[PDB]
Amino acid sequence: MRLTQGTFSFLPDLTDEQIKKQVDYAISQNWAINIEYTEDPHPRNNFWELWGLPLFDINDAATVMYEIGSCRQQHSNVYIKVNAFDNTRGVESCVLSFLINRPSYEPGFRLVRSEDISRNQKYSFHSYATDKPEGSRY
Amino acid sequence: NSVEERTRIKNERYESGVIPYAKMGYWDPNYAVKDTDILALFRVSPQPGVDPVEASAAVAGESSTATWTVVWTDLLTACDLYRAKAYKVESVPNTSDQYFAYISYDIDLFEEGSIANLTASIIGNVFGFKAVKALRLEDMRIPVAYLKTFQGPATGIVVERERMDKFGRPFLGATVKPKLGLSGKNYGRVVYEGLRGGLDFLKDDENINSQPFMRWKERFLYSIEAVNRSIAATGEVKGHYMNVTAATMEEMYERAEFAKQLGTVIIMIDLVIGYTAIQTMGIWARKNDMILHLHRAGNSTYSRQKIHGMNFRVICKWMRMAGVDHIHAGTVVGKLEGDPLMIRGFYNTLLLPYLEVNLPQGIFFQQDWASLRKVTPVASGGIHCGQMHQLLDYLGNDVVLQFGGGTIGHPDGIQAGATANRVALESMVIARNEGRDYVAEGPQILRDAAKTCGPLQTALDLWKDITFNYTSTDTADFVE
Amino acid sequence: NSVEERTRIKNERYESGVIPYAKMGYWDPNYAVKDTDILALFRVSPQPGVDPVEASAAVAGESSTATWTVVWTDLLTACDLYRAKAYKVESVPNTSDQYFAYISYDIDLFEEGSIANLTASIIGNVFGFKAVKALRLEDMRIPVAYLKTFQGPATGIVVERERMDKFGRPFLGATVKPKLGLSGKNYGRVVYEGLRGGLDFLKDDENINSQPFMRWKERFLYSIEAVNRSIAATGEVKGHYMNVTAATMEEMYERAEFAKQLGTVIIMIDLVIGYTAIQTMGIWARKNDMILHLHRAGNSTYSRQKIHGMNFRVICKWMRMAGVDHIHAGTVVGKLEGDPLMIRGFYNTLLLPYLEVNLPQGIFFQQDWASLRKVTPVASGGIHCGQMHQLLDYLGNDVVLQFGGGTIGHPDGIQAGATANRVALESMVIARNEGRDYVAEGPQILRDAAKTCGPLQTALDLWKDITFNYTSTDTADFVE
Amino acid sequence: SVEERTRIKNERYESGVIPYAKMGYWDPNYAVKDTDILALFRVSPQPGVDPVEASAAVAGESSTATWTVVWTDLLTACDLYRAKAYKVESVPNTSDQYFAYISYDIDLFEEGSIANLTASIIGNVFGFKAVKALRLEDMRIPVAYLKTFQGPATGIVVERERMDKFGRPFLGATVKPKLGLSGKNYGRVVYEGLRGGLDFLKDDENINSQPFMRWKERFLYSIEAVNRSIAATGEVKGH
Amino acid sequence: SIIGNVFGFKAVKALRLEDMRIPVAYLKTFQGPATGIVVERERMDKFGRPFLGATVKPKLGLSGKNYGRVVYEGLRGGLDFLKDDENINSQPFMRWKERFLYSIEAVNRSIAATGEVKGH
Amino acid sequence: YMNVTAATMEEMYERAEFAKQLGTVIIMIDLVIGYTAIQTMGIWARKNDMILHLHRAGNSTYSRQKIHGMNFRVICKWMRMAGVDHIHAGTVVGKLEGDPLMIRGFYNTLLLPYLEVNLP
Ligand SMILES: O=C(O)[C@@](O)(COP(=O)(O)O)[C@H](O)[C@H](O)COP(=O)(O)O
Ligand SMILES: O=C(O)[C@@](O)(COP(=O)(O)O)[C@H](O)[C@H](O)COP(=O)(O)O
Ligand SMILES: [Mg+2]
Ligand SMILES: [Mg+2]
Ligand SMILES: [Mg+2]
Ligand SMILES: [Mg+2]
Repeated sequence: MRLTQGTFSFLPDLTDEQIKKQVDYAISQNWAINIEYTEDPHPRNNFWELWGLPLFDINDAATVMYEIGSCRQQHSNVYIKVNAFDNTRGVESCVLSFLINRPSYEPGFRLVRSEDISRNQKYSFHSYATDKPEGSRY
Repeated sequence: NSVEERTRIKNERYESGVIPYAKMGYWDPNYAVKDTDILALFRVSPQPGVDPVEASAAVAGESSTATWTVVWTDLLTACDLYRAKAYKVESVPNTSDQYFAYISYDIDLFEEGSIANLTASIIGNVFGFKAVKALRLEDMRIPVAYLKTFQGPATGIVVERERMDKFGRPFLGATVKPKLGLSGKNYGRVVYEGLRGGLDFLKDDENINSQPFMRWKERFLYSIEAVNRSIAATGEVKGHYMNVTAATMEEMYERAEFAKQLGTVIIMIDLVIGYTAIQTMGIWARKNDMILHLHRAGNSTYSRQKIHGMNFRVICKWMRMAGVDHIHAGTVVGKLEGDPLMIRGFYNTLLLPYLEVNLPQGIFFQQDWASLRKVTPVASGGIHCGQMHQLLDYLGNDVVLQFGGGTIGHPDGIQAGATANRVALESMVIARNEGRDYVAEGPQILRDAAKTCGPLQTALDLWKDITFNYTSTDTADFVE
Repeated sequence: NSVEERTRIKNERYESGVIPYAKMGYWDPNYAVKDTDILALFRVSPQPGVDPVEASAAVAGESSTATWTVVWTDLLTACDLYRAKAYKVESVPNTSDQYFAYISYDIDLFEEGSIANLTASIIGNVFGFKAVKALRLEDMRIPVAYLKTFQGPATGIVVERERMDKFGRPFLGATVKPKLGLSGKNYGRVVYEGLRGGLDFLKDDENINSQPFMRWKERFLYSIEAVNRSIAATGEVKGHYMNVTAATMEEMYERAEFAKQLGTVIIMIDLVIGYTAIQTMGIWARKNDMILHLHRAGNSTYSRQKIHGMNFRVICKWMRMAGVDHIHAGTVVGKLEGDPLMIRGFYNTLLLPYLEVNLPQGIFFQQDWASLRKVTPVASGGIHCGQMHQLLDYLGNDVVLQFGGGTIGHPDGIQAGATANRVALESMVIARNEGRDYVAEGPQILRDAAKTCGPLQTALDLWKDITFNYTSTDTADFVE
Repeated sequence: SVEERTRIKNERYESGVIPYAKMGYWDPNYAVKDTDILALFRVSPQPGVDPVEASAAVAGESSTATWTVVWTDLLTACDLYRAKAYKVESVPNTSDQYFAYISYDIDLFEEGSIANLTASIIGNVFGFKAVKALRLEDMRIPVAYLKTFQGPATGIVVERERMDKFGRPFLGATVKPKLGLSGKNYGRVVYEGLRGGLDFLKDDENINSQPFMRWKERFLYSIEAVNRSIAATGEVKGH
Repeated sequence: SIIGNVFGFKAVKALRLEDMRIPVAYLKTFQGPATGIVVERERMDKFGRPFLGATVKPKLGLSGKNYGRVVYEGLRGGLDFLKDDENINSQPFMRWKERFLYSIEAVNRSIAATGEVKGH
Repeated sequence: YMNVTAATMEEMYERAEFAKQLGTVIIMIDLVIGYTAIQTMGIWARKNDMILHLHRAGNSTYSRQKIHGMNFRVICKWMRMAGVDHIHAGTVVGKLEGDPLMIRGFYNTLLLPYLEVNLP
């Protein structure tokens, strides 16, 4: 399956040129940019791993593209995403998040159901990738 | 002859009898507005022979402390303070006998945190006064000190995006159709197909509560199954607006608690439940980590006609204060009324932390929102993916675009309809972000994406020339 | 090319695309109305170029099962049954492009006992449709089978008169003034003086809830002291409408329970709390042997203009169903809008067990009330005892005549004002009962009573020439 | 390493200690807003500590600062949330003692919470080594923040109405001895005091429930005494 | 009794309470610590060393989500605990429930990452 | 079908709630509990997403004799109104009374949305 988290995941995997244009957009809005990665694709895995610190007050897209390449050398077998953050009062949140790397094969999720009171059930999303330990998932 | 006759008030102002409202203290063109005052702007149409200042002073009086004849009991109170003041009366541009009346009300007139009390004064009786043949409330300045007595949105758009893990684009949704008649299991089918095909949300129709053709509990149960199926299928957080609208507060609570127990991220309510049930739900939603969608059912009964009623921007203010997380706010290009500049005013009222006066958008008061959370506007009704460029331009990035007929009417099925909308959205967002003139190029941007998306090709072929071009009823009085 | 393309519906009605609402099943001039159907009459003003039947069919469709494009999911339901039908479309007399549209809705479309659900369908979205530039809901036929799912008035006028031990005359009342600013102890003073002087009731103003100048508990406490003082002074049952209107249901309940604990015969609520809180209070009032007065705050925002909104007679029906015991319904001769024939329709809708069609009164449907209890109409706002003959004639015997300014504005004090009103009322009632032409003789009947009632003499001298003569906005389309 | 390469080189958000007065907490040109909470502190700096740095330390450590620079500031609207010491003055007739005026944005505080207000204003700053003494003298609580609090349950106006006593002070008395009296003896003292002319008497602050007298009998005897005194005088009385 | 009024007496220009002897018979009327250090170490399975912790910074202004991030990074990096700042309760910039929800996610992420009991 | 039939309403509720807690799709009640307990259970079953089976215990005391009592079709109407989801209605060929045409009437009364007069 295709993991459709991220702003552009119904479009094909973005080229480096497409990614650079999104980085240029973020820079033009004075947003901070960071890079994160994970091998737990759970929809509520809120804290993907940090690739260094966020880049604040960025003038040059090439600095971001360099770190994207550097992160890919270590983690191109798993998920990598680019986030943009706006610290304007009343936002103070992520304002853009898109996937830049995916595993070659994502097996996706088992929907787990348990019987509960009357007709109610409890549900869990089990990642098939997480059947194996970190480092052996993808 | 008696002690009552002997102690009668001889003072001209407080002797018995009728005197004009404009001579009772309710007209003061030199009044210095305080930053704690509640201000209201009324569009006033006096009857023939009624003076514009007197009509304005009557509205001020009968929405604050006055009645029709003088009362001595005024003197038991700090009446100079409690009287509302019409302080500016202006001719409306391009009209013969229509006026803008600006009225100031002291903060102490109002119950803290109560939309019912605010509205009891501002709209309680004055719209039925014989002496004005029409009256419309256009805007209000809610001071920071009064705003701080209200919760504001339970969730707000910032926390909503965090719960959904969805940033940098509009949300997508769809109302399930037909409006009435579907069973619980069929409802769940539609929800599963729509979410699994690409929509972030679906929703109950406003009139889907609990009925002979479908009782509410099975709908909620099948709906959460559909939601969780779609989450497992996609890896996205998804939601369905379970409608908890009901006859009594106890029934609404029973439905909201059940939805909570099932683990829905989101519920909905209808404006027809009324302000007190809405405030009660706003508080419940904050307490229970729930996104609270407000459908504006019945709003157009008073909001449509320019000369009389309440402009929707005022309702936006009251519902933001009350604690809803979404409100329907127009599409411009769909089947329901929506002048683009009026809509811009509505969306800004819901989303901005601060508004400057902007007469072309119908924003008459500077409005500080006191850091109350932001309401997500909802664009819904008669829209389709062929308009995506227009929707992104008129309505912006912070909105739920809801495509009911525009998803479920797709000839290749509900999943195809959802996929068309999702691809159309992302294609338009990426083009906007790249700096492209996406309004001029929009039709071509959609055609290009359609080259590798059959569902979108089909949707464009079916609906691309569907338009809803009619003259607006609700329009500005000023232009840029 | 795929299985989705292969299984597309070829049927002309259910193939994808937009077709007129009048060809989707929502226009049927041969439809046979069932006695279980909910009927609605709309005044429809189409945009230029829109066909009157198509506009009417759009209203029917978008208030029942339709959306803007065809959906296959119709076929999962008994859609022929669930579609509403515009069944009669007529020109409104003396208009160029305005129509009466009669629309039928199956009983199964609606949640039992829910005003929120009924209104979600009938008024939810259709007033904002681009294609109609104006729309007004004029009347509804609520079938007996649906009425039986509602409580009706908690108390009703029959039980109310029994609790008060007051028969054969209107009740009297008065709103305390000034509207805002009085303390709890001063409120109690006014209530004591008014009741002790002859009034049956006094009331909180609609905007008197709980505020910096007076918190609610002291008002209720002083008010019940005033009431019980007045009962001991007169030997009559007396009451004060303690306003329990509040921001949340929990606060309203806290206030209603406290009023109950003090032993009030009566409380009040404002229409701005909204339908669900009102229904909740209607049930509470039945459970707790309480008269429930509804003030109609905000009603004139949608009820004033003939071309758009909701006629008040429909609100009368919904609030009678919801369980209120009083509702404000007009004076004719006072400061608020009130055509005499429209008012006659309102009062009859509230009080009669059965209504026949009466076009001059705006009663478009035969209405069986299914033995639901009767709502006491309330005549209030800008009236005085010099009009007593006109009030008894226009408004009849079953009403609360409320004189706020007309009591408290009396130069010799609040007791004198109350006494004037009470003597004026009884003098007029006895004259009517004796067979006298009390409308022609009314001014002389009042003068005769004034010969032995100083307070009445003074009130007549002060106010006898005060009139509120203005052209009505809300008027009939037919005459006798 | 990625961590090395992404280190912040910007002087202000580079790692390390900088004075609070250079972190944004000292601003003598700050425009005070009508929504700001203001505090006045009497600041006695340690020998060698400059009065402005001490006042900025108080401002910083009662708002958003810590002792070293943190990059996580940049995730927030930090310029708004930092409190500003906006005026420092020497105190008349003292050496080494200063008045520091400090402004705090209304968004720093939990609506209606004295615990939260005090947690910021007085939480930690009185124990800072760099000040040998510190006193909170006054605060400006803005109307917008005041409206989130109830204020007095009754208030003197309603109190006088309940007691039916206008135009003079109230009278009262604490029952004595402070401790040791029984419930019944408490009631005796209450009755005699109210009946002789006092509007009120009161339990002593340390009279709660103890081996010499449990609380319920005290309340029961006290209300008997009160109602005896009301019947004896025709006045509303209380204990 | 001990501190109610005596610190304001005109006749003493200053007064400081230095110590108290609380007798065993009075102490037995109090619960004492809910948990205590011994049971605490047993719950945490951490013996023979000090605990480590950290207050999240900046003191005020962070969102619930960003709070969780700091908590996750600190615990996963080696700390036994982190904590809300004393003045972090519920405020316009972050309401309390999202903070607790993100914090327990962060804690449980860190437990799974390390095999240690952790807390916030 | 877990039978929650009991002496008092409180005991019946205890048994129905426990059945609900265990996750049964279905419970039963006996007609001998009587109309008010049955209506109470019918409402409970709607509130708690439970199939409610009615055993017609005691029905034949008044339904058997043609000249006196109540025909079972009337009981079908009242129990359908009351909120039960199943009711025993006959086999024709089994060990209990059941004329085929009477049984058709019973079944139609329970199942149809509308019945026309059908004297046989
Ligand atoms: O009932 C309907 O018509 C809708 O479900 C839309 O269906 P479609 O998506 O099929 O048109 C919405 O409730 C309206 O958009 C409300 O109008 P507004 O947003 O103006 O309040
Ligand atoms: O606020 C007022 O104006 C009143 O208290 C009347 O005061 P007076 O008796 O002093 O006029 C009533 O609420 C109005 O009559 C309501 O209008 P309606 O009955 O039309 O809803
Ligand atoms: Mg809808
Ligand atoms: Mg009033
Ligand atoms: Mg003491
Ligand atoms: Mg701390």
